[PDB]
Amino acid sequence: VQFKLVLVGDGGTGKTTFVKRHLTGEFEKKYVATLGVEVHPLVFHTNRGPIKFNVWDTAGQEKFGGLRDGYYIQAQCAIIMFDVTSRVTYKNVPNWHRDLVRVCENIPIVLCGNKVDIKDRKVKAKSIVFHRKKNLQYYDISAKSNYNFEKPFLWLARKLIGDPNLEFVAMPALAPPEVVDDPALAAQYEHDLEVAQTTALPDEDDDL
Amino acid sequence: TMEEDEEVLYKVRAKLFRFDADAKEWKERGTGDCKFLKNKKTNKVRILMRRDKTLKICANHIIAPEYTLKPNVGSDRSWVYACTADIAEGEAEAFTFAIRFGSKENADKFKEEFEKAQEINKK
Amino acid sequence: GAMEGILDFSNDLDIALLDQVVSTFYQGSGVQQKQAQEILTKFQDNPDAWQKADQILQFSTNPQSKFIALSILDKLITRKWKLLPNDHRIGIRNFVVGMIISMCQDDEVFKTQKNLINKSDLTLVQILKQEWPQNWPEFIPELIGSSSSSVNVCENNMIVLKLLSEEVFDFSAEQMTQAKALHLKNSMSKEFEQIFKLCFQVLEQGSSSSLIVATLESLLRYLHWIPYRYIYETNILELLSTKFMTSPDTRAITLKCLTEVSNLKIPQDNDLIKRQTVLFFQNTLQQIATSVMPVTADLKATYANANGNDQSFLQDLAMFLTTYLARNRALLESDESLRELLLNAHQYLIQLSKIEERELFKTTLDYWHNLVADLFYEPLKKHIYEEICSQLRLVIIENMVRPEEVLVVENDEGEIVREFVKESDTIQLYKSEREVLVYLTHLNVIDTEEIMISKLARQIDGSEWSWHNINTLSWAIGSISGTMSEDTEKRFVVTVIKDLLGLCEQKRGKDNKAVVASDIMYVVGQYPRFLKAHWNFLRTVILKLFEFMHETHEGVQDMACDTFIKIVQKCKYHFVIQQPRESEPFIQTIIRDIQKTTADLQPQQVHTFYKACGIIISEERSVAERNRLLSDLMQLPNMAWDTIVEQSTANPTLLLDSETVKIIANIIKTNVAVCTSMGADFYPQLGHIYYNMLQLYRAVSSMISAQVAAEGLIATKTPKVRGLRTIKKEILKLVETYISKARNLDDVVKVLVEPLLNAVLEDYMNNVPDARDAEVLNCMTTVVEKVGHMIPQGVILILQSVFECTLDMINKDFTEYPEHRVEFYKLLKVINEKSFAAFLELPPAAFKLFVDAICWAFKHNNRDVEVNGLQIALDLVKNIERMGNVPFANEFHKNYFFIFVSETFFVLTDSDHKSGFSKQALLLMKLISLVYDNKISVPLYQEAEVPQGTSNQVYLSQYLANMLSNAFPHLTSEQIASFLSALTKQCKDLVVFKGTLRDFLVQIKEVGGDPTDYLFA
Ligand SMILES: Nc1nc2c(ncn2[C@@H]2O[C@H](COP(=O)(O)OP(=O)(O)OP(=O)(O)O)[C@@H](O)[C@H]2O)c(=O)[nH]1
Ligand SMILES: [Cl-]
Ligand SMILES: [Cl-]
Ligand SMILES: [Cl-]
Ligand SMILES: [Cl-]
Ligand SMILES: [Cl-]
Ligand SMILES: [Cl-]
Ligand SMILES: [Mg+2]
Ligand SMILES: [Mg+2]
Repeated sequence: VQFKLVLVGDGGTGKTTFVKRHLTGEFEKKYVATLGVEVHPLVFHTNRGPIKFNVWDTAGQEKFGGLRDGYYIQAQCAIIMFDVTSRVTYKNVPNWHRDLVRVCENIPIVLCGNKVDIKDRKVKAKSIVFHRKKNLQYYDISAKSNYNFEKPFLWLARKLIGDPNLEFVAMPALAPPEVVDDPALAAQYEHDLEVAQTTALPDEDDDL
Repeated sequence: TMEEDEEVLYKVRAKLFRFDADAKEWKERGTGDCKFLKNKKTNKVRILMRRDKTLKICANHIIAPEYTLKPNVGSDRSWVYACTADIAEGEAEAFTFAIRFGSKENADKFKEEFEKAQEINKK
Repeated sequence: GAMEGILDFSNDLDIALLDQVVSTFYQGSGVQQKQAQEILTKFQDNPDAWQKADQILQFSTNPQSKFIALSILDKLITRKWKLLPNDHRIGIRNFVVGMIISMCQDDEVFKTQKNLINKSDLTLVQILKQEWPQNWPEFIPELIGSSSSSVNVCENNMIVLKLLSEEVFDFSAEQMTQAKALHLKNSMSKEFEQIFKLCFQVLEQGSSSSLIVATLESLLRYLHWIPYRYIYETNILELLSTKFMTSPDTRAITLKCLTEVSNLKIPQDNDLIKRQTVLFFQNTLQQIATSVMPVTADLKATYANANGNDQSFLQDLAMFLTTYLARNRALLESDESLRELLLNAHQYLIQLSKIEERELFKTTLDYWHNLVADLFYEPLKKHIYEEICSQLRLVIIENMVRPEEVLVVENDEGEIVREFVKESDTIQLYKSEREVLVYLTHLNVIDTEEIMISKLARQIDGSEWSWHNINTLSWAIGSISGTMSEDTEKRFVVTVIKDLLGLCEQKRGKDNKAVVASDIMYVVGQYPRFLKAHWNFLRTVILKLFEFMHETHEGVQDMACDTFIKIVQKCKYHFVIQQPRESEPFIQTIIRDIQKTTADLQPQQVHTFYKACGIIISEERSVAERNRLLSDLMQLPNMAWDTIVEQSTANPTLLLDSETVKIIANIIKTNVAVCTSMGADFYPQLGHIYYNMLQLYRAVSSMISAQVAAEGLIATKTPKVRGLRTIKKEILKLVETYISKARNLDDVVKVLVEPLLNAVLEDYMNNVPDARDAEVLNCMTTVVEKVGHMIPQGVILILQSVFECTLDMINKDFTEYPEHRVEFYKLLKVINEKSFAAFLELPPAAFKLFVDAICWAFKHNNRDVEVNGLQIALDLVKNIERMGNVPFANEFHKNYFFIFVSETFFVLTDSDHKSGFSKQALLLMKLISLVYDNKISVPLYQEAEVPQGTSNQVYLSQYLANMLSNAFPHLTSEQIASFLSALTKQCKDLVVFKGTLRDFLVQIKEVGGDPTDYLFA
């Protein structure tokens, strides 16, 4: 049970960060521009079984755009991303939407305003109305604070499966191995752990 | 959930990191409830941690007696330790984890519970 | 591997191999998919790949391969079309047109290859943008007639025309020059008579075809721009509002067309167009009631079930109703035969407003705001809508969302907890709901109170009790503050307070107590006028807040402190005076038991409490009693401070106690908090600590340096050093806070500034980069802003201590030291504004670094740096101009004028700094106008370069033409000359100047741009 999802939007808006948060849990602080597209499988467990999104994380910079709308072929859903701290990224949302729906005429689409954790917000809530006439779902999100970070996939899953009562459920948790190697017998243990201890954890001012 | 046969010995909110030695940096693996779960049939105690909202497992391993909690140079509310068999993402893997808590008191409670669970597992 | 062979253009393209590469990319996975992706991208990017498109289109068996071939042509067409000889352009045009016709005439391909045909249609439209109509005058006549020979071709032509209209009217503003956009709009306008003719005929002779839908899709685009007479003087409105609403497969697009019609601003003197605007609405609503659902339908349940297209339909219905009614409801308000239609339409909106969907609710809420604002002002209208407004009161009161002040929330496991994050989206939704409910309250204050008062009774008597119900009710009650008479408000608020208090006495458990406590706090904090006039209630409220500060729930404690602040910002006077029936002013009672009250609060909540007392205390304007109140308030931190300083200097090694460092930070934080609310009045308390505080700053600074030297840079990550640096940051923050609000600037300069700079500047300059606090730059910014004009030597010292060393931290990349970056350019901004003489006293090598630092700021994508960098450049140019014809200014222009012009052009044209376009254009306009206003007194050129006596005007145009010719070699000389001629003529006219720049940015993206485009204005 798998669905192709294309993710589009201006460069630097947070598309790859958002995907990596969902894939691995990490928060990537650096901006490494995507070159063309990167495809990542992404599985969610629901009360209706597992759902798999094949996430086509496309490039937002024009000089890295690769195949451009060629990536959209046979997409079954999409996320359009912009950055609420950068008004030009919202002004370009109609352009990304135009290219997308010319290729995918009848798919569910989420519009996402990212970086709502930043205090100096430039694209205010009341400005954001593009989704109304285009029948897109909209969410304020933050890949950094994870505010609403699950909502785009939960909404898409409800639309693709055709069940508005679909929910994410706790994945099964098998009993883990009981016989394990002593790591302290592994020789490189002393060097490997010292490096870990003397590399500071990031964001020590955060609440967790 | 595969947790119905277990007793929650201890629960605490936490953020889990794994060390990426290629990049020599810590990377977040999940934030949520860290639970010590004692299987009522075998009396074995595991750490099980799920992410908020997605409920996805970011830690699943036995609290082995061989493991040792060590401090991190930057934090008075964290522990790092080597784990040799975590199955959060499928087949058993080794990681250097770091786990951070809301306060130094929580971190000290976690260490005392971690070691209590190690004693339980030695039986 | 084999896939790479398609990249070898010295061999014939293996078409079967291309199709496998494409298949691997689209249908494969993992490493093979990723390798195929790189190969396809390189193939697509080969500048000769378009020569293969004909061959791929004829021989490939993979529709995706043909899509990609068309992408390759699309790049050619939109970009280098004009270099091709005419035979090649005619040829490409012919086989694109021929492929489209061929695909449409094969019924199976027309049905199964929509993606590929749509892509071909778009490709043809790109050709039209290059060629039509000047080199293709017969296209529209050829299109129209080819439509009669085939149903499929006719339908597809509706797609071509839809895309053409989109490209010329909806998406031209960014993608074409002003002149080419106008050319193509006039061309489509000239030919639209024939186009509408074809469109209308198709619509008359059909019901539910794919051809009907496609034709209506094209009409939706036309309605953006076409003359009104095509809508109101044909039969098309009757067709849209009746026939095409009946069938579900034309209903969605027709509703969208009718929404576009509904927004045109009609000629409002014409009684017949008005009758037609009424009629198409009557028809549409009649179709909805009989074919879709009656007005009584539960749209909330319908939307939640989410059958078929029900959600999109209900979204489109809300948009139609709100659009039409916001524009035209007055047409329905006076004729009594139209009353039922007006009210049924609004009843549909009432039902739509019950749907559980935030974005749809906001859409209807926007309309309700439009309606009730009009009923509030417009005579004799509100009675029409009494029943609609009464229903709406219920909907909004029952669906209030959580205001910003309410800090307790219900999590996913059902527990009442402090909120993890602020929610800007719901905070805004609350404010929108309050705006509407405020208006609704004014429209019928009795109905509003009755609804709220009876809802409250069913919370007390338990019959409707729940967290959601007491919450939405309390939030609604708070939101209408200011709508009632003080006498009705008195009875209303007295009733609500006493009832809510009784609620709190009754409910057992932490969770119900925290819920009802947050609701009490929201309500009382929203009604300061009532509390002002009723001391007995204000006192109980404040004392009740102090009770909440002892609760175990941190959300309740936090909210009590914020509510305290909120009440006292408005009611402070009734704490500073002595009340009749009270032994002493309440401020003095609060100060006395401050240890008792705050005993269970965390430090940052204690600091908020002190800031609140600082608000009360600054209400007292007799200087003597205020300084005594200040002294009284600061007793516990001053006592802790006095102890700390006698021990800290008796053995400098008592500061390694991490608990002592925490106590010190909280003492300073208490001082910051009090100083924040008291401002200039804080000066006596700052005087009590100032010299010992700066000595502590020094002692802490030495420990930090010693720790780094002994342990390495990693020491800056330790809890110990971070705690020590928090003392330094909080000390800088206190001084910045005071100086920002100070009124006696002589005391600032004569008492504060000199010890400050001695304590901080050298420490900053002589620490290693990772130990430097960006807060130093922030504090210095406030010093320069407030008293920079009184300390010119201090400003020079500030520059020398921070300029070069901070620049060196931030000029290897755009990412390191983000706080220093931002504070650095804020400081340079204020110095350049207020103390520009300090830059004149830089040695020329350091002034050169200043220019480098400014242009470096241009190149940032971070807005705080970029905006300040462009402002500095503007201010510097103005500073230099104000000096007049003197050696420093003449040398500035010879050394730096063309650096600023070319660096500004570079960020304008490189497509990576579009956020700063307006300020860049402003800066460039200022630089060019300097030369055309002859404000630069010396030649900008060298002796020999040009004939002596040559104007700077002539030389500027020649420098810029050469610069642009080498940076954009694909422009012709005439394009560059016309652009510069326009740009220089327009340098007093910003909006026109900016348009000429945008036209240039279009032309550099293609070959063959018309130089006469720059004559548009
Ligand atoms: N503050 C904040 N920063 C974010 C957030 N999401 C992403 N970022 C940062 O913004 C940048 C986003 O980078 P990417 O995710 O690579 O951007 P992208 O949209 O994938 O860009 P392209 O791949 O070029 O299209 C990174 O530096 C992130 O760390 C957020 O929610 N809040
Ligand atoms: Cl906002
Ligand atoms: Cl295709
Ligand atoms: Cl006409
Ligand atoms: Cl007052
Ligand atoms: Cl430079
Ligand atoms: Cl020329
Ligand atoms: Mg990316
Ligand atoms: Mg086992």
